Amino acid sequence: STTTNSNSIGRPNLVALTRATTKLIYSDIVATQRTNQPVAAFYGIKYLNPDN
Amino acid sequence: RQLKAAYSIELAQDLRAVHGMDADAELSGILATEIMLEINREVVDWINYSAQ
Repeated sequence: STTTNSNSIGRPNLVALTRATTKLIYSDIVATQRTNQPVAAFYGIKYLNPDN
Repeated sequence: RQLKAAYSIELAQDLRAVHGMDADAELSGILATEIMLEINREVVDWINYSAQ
């Protein structure tokens, strides 16, 4: 009675890979705009009263 | 005769931006020109060296 124990398996099948990447949230949390100089400058323009 | 030069990658970016010139070509345009000047000086130097 030749059972399955007589047979020898070969290379097991590679069913599925599994990588782990965080649900990155930075294209939604912040406002991005590429700068064309190594120094980036933001202008803050404000409206004041006679009391500043 | 030989010479060397060391430029950082980030300098190549900044020099390409801001001003607008390739950082790589300048050093090649400096070293090669500098060496030729020294040889051209040495030929002149030997003449006065050997002159009676």
